[PDB]
Amino acid sequence: LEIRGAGELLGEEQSGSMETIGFSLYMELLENAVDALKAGREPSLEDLTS
Amino acid sequence: EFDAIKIALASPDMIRSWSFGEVKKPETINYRTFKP
Repeated sequence: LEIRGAGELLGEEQSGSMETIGFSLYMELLENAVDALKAGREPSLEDLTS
Repeated sequence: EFDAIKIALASPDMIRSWSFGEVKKPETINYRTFKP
């Protein structure tokens, strides 16, 4: 790390610069997802896969 | 307005006095939405 650089925080491709989304953005995005989910109480996407 | 210009070594209290916050993260811009 620091040469290879961490990949996407919310994608595949573990090792590489490749213009990730920011952690500071990611925590806000995840908080928005958490609040919508719990309020809404929709099942997971995987349930819709199941 | 002003008279002279004074230069000195910047004390850490003075540096915290200048600043209007503290930068914690290294992300610059969303690159698709232009909100920082």
